[PDB]
Amino acid sequence: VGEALEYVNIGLSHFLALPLAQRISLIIIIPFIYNIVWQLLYSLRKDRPPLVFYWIPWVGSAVVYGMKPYEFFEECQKKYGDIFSFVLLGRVMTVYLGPKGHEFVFNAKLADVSAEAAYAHLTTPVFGKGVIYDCPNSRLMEQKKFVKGALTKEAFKSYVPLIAEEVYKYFRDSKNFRLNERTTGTIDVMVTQPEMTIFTASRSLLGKEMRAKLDTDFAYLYSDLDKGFTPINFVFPNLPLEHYRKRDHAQKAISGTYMSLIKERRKNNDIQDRDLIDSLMKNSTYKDGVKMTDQEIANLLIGVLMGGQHTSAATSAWILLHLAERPDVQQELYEEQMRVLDGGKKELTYDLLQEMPLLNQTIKETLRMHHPLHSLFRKVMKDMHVPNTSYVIPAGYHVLVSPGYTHLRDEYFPNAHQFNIHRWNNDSASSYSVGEEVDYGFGAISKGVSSPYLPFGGGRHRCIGEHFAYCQLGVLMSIFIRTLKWHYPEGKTVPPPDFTSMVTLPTGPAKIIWEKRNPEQKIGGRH
Ligand SMILES: CC[C@@H]([C@H](C)O)n1ncn(-c2ccc(N3CCN(c4ccc(OC[C@@H]5CO[C@@](Cn6cncn6)(c6ccc(F)cc6F)C5)cc4)CC3)cc2)c1=O
Ligand code: HEM
Ligand SMILES: CCCCCCCCCCCCO[C@@H]1O[C@H](CO)[C@@H](O[C@H]2O[C@H](CO)[C@@H](O)[C@H](O)[C@H]2O)[C@H](O)[C@H]1O
Repeated sequence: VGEALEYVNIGLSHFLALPLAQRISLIIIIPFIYNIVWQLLYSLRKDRPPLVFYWIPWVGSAVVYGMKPYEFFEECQKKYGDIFSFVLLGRVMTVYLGPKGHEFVFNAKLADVSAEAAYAHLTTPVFGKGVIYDCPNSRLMEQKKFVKGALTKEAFKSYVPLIAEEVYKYFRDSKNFRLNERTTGTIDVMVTQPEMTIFTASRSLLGKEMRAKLDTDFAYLYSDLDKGFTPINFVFPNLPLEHYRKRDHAQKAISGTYMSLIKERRKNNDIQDRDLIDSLMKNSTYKDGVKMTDQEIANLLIGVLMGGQHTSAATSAWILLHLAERPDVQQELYEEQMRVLDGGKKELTYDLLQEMPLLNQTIKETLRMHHPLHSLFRKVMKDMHVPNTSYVIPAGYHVLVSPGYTHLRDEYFPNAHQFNIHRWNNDSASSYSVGEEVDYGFGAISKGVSSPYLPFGGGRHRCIGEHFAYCQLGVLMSIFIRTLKWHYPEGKTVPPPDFTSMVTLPTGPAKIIWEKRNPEQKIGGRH
């Protein structure tokens, strides 16, 4: 026995004396073996969801999850049911699929899970300090209340002619169109739609000055910041490379530009109700009396604009891509436009937009088939018991909810991979609570989150951009439809999504051919 412990020490001594070829080998062999041995032992636990088996330690199932997460989820669901875990670049992700998973994650108690712990490294290096996920949840709650204050029906009534003007200016001036000189052409929708999205969102949310900045070489800083918004930040939020230096420079340069305008407005008492900058200047005091700083206001503007940027641009790209092979839908949308707008002799308004159910259904169905965020995360902060099961999700795990997966299940949407706006006949609203409501600090929202359709999430982290997105996408598509027909180049079809980008944007290049419905039509104004 004691003789055995001497040979332990002797063996530790011969271990250290191995050739570095074998020391390195054992430094790879041993973690690999322990990994398999640990999973086998882990698979015995009754109080843990099944864990997806994986060969490479730390890396885990990262590759297949990034490649095709919904296909990854469907196979895991067939072997294990609706709750299962997998490891992901160092973390254990516990997936809860379906409406009860929406309920488990979106309505989790604030003490149990943390969104800022999952997201802060993704967003803080892009947006700046102090806001969104670089702050306590109750600060986020009031930030959402401040922003929502500029997102009112009356705000939407004035945004509509502004967004319309921007769309027409883009048809007139952009290289991709020039409708006054060309009656047909080919565009890449991942080129045109990010540009149309930033032009229209700038003009309406940021205001006339910040929109004017985009006609200068200042627009290059927006490109730099936009490039810093990448899921690489989940792993490498700060690397001493040039990518990160352009991003950081841009955040300072852009937030400096907003602080410049904010300070000029306050210095001149020029604070109105024009844009979200005005609104946050008048309404950014937290409930404990602390005011947001001009730096925090500008970082919140960056965040709101940048999140809205990627979700909205991806969605209008998909709308265009689904309609390019559906000339029947384009025709039906065109007729609705002629009826609602008296043949075009009525100007588009926010209220008339609400009388365009097929247009809004087309947005709604695109968001069904293309949730821009396939996976939403929380870090588990206290152990969580999974109701009706033996499972306990321990602190340090992550929970993963995926309403976009349920969007594509035939159980809840018959023929789920068919694009059919008519599945929403009589139900064209962007969403609506099926019953009771609750207020986390930014307005009463649906208490239950068991709806199989959840493009905007639910609970305390629920989107507040839904009506701005519909207003923006609504004006934009109304004008596209009334102005152009479009179709695919020959043999091309809807592309598959890129599930490794920030949003589930289409795999490019994704080109459509447009044509003027009225070749002789000319867009006025000066260029
Ligand atoms: C390593 C080998 C490699 C090979 C090649 O496979 N590989 N292997 C694996 N993968 C891989 C695997 C998975 C992924 N990602 C999964 C995670 N996704 C993701 C994206 C965004 C997320 O957003 C978090 C918040 C929520 O709200 C937002 C956004 N927002 C809401 N409304 C408007 N904006 C928000 C809110 C408020 C604001 F004010 C602002 C905001 F922005 C931000 C959360 C999750 C990205 C894709 C990527 C790659 C690989 O590439
Ligand atoms: C197609 C358009 C959009 C979709 C599908 C969408 C989706 C979502 C989802 C699913 C969440 C919840 C994330 C989570 O629970 O982890 C969210 C949150 C949020 N979104 Fe959007 N969004 C869209 C557009 C916008 C726009 C246009 C804005 C701003 C103008 C915006 C601002 C926000 C904010 C401020 C939050 C709250 C983040 C939090 O509380 O953690 N979104 N959105
Ligand atoms: C006897 C018949 C007489 C008929 C009288 C008719 C009165 C009509 C009154 C219209 C009310 C709209 O008036 C005003 O609209 C603006 C929108 O630009 C709103 O402004 C709102 O959106 C803007 C733009 O994001 C934000 O900067 C602002 O913080 C927000 O509150 C005002 O909060 C609202 O007060």
